Amino acid sequence: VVKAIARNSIGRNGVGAFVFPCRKITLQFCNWGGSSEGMRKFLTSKRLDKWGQEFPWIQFEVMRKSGHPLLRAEYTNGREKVICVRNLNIDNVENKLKLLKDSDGDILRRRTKNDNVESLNSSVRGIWSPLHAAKRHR
Amino acid sequence: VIYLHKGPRINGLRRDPESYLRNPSGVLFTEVNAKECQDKVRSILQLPKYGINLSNELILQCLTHKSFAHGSKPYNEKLNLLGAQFLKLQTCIHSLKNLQFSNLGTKFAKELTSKNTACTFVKLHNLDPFIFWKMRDPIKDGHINGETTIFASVLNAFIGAILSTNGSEKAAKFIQGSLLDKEDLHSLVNIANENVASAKAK
Amino acid sequence: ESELAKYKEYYQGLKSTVNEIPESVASKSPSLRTLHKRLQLPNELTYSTLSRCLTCPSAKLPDKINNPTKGAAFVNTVPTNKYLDNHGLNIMGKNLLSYHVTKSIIQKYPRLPTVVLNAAVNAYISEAVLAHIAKYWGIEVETTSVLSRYLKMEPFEFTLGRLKFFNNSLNSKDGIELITGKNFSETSALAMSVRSIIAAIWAVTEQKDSQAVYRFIDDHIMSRKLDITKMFQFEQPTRELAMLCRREGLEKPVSKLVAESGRLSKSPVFIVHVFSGEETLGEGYGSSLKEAKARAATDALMKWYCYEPLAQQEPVIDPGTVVV
Amino acid sequence: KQFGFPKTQVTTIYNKTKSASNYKGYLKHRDAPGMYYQPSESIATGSVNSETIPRSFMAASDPRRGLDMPVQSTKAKQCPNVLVGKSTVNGKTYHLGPQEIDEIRKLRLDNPQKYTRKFLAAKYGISPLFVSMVSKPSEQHVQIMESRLQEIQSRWKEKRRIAREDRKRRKLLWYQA
Amino acid sequence: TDTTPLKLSNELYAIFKIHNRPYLVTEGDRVILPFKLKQAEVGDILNMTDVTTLGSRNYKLVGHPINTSLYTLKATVVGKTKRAFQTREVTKRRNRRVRHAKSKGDLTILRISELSMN
Repeated sequence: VVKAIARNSIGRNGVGAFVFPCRKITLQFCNWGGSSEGMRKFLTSKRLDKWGQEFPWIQFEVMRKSGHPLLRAEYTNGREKVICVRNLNIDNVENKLKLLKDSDGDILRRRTKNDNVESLNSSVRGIWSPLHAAKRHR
Repeated sequence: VIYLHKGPRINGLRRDPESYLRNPSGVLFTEVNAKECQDKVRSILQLPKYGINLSNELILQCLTHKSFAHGSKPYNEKLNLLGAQFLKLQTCIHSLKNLQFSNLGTKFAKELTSKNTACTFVKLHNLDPFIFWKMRDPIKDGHINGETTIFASVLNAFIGAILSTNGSEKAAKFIQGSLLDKEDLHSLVNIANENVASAKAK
Repeated sequence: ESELAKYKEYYQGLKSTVNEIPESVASKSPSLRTLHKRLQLPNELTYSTLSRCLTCPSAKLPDKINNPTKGAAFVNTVPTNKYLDNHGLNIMGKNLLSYHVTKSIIQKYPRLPTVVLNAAVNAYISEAVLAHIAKYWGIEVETTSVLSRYLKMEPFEFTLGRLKFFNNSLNSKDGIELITGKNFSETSALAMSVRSIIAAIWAVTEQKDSQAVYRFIDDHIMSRKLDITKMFQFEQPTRELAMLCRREGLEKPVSKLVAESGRLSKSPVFIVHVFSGEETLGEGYGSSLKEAKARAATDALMKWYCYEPLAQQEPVIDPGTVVV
Repeated sequence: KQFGFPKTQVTTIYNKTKSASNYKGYLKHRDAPGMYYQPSESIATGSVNSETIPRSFMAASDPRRGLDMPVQSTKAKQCPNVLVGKSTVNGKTYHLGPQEIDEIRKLRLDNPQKYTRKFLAAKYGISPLFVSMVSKPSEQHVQIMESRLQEIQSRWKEKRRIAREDRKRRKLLWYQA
Repeated sequence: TDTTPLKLSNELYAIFKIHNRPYLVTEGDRVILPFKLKQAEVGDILNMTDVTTLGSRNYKLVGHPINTSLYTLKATVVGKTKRAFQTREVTKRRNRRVRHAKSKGDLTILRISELSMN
């Protein structure tokens, strides 16, 4: 007799159709506040339009608040990066925005040496066994 | 001594193979013939029209139910399941055609994809003597034995077999033609309409 | 003038936009556009259609609004048109998912047991999984109130872009759920949305490219990892294997010790192989002899069921599950 | 042997007996370009792999049947039988008629303590399993047996119960694959 | 090169090399390169070229970068990112000056989308 075990599938984003990780970016600035100058300049100066043209799968919100200027991204996995861009020039802000768009949303993490590939798949060759080895030990 | 039991049930005791390899019609499972059954089934289903080609063994499998011979001989279940899935989609697209999306959650559509309707279709086409199954109590009406469900399974099993062998498009075409068609009058749509009318009356 | 009147007319306008989903308004909605670009949806699939797919059925406001004291308030959504919701679409999408996924599974594993197959299908297209997929895509729920939106003075475009159902405000506030039906659940709404999108895609492409929908499904749904070997749970597998052998033209299976080490220890190792004739069917390692024997039988059954033929082979229709 | 590829061990440049875990040596070892036969150093228990499935379970139209990869390394003549029933060693017998069965059933209901399964088996030259299949005992006897089992279980310590639970979990795990 | 068993097999692995760094992969595997890719943006596809070994369970076609024609191996660039920020301190043993060596290396997440014998 055979019975099922209720189990769910694991989504690999890349393999079938690539859904782009960055979904939304919020440009936040202040009209007062000298720290928000470079952000304000960026918003003004035709760069944002070009960016939006380049990346039509990201939505680009533009908000005004009293505090420091902010770049909060929003990713497919549900995580949210928020970069404060206080006192940065236009070009630095743009670089920060580029960095954000590049990111897959996942948390930052220490990797050990050669911790390269991350598989869900069972090994193509088996796992080693001392009884089934080619050269028997002594 | 090799006592093979050949009568009523003794619990645990093995039977003679010929005592459980016969349908309610009474034909031996090994003794089925191409000329006398599978060819007839093909002719009924009009498989030469739609470029269809099923194997004799496949046809036999589609015909036979899990209850026959304790699932020893190859039986329709997975095929049936597949056919049902395809059939429901096919009924939905038909409803959409006749673009509308407000004619799905309705009685007629349900009846079209129903088990009773499928059984009636099977009966009309006269496939009931060919199928292999075991009755619950031989001296009953038919519905008591779970005949209708088996017939529905057979209808869907055929569809699932067609899907497997002859592709999806071909299956869809077959569904449009033999079933789901007003010109035949013993098609699935007509049956569904009749059922609806009966429900209205009652 | 009066602010109530201003609010009322805004609400009316919003309701009218919901009823219509006018194409220009839908186009203006940035969230919809970004969703469209993200999924690489066809150009024939209009933005109005996409908005509709996000619109769940919500004809009449329910009786549970009368008392927030009983732990529910439905103040976010606005009533929808009877003949312009995601409901018919959703059903069609569900049917498509049930057909195509199942077919793909059968192609992959033509002998897979019925229960196991059903479980696999569920895994591929369960409601929770579908909801997760929708979240990943970026189908956000209209959590904000109508009044709040009016106060902010946001356009109707944004509302159209968001997912719209009777989402209960104060659903789990103070740690109190109300346990309402499927018609007020977020997960269900998200599932409907993903099915509705699929249905919309099908509607637009069917005449031009019939298999476009199915390749979209393959890309999104069938691309997900599922190890079918983890799905099984046998009971008395040796008996089942013997039955299978009887059914086919195979000799009776017997288990035999291939290799052995550490007998008379806490953790031995016994390798046993279930032979049918000289051919080995299943290989089974174990701490005990019995365990090893069991494992060999389970391995044999796995090899029987999870046999995946090549695409170049002619179709393999299995002879049903091994009824023990 | 369909294919005549050269066969290779999973070769290190270092001493494999002393440095089997050293990945660096494996990385270093280059071998000449072409096709090879690296037989797997693994049991084929969990594998759904096509090189692992036996030929009898492959379909008749499968190209893989002809190719020599499900290797019959073991030999059934050399291996000894493990937990094999007496029916499998010396063949199944279908000798008992209906009357004998009816008598057995009568006996079992009458006195399952006197006429136990093993005794019946000894009498009629048949298996205890078959006796069980044939005949139910008196339900009272079954109830008594259940009560005895419950009493035994109660008589356990905490530790023993936990061990039994663990054993049960292990058993369940065996049939997963 | 009779590459028929590899072609037949359902499971199949590759050992492609980016800048002589080997990465053993199947389809669906998620490679994490320890550097910033400049050539490819996110979403771009990489056709792997220096493939050392292509292996089944019991066979492998291994040697100098095996003829690409024989196979396909498409990775997708699924997010440039970084490692976690770390600050190890550098100082001598009777010296109050303690130089902070801040570090936050770049990563590129690839996903092996396609891997098959052509």
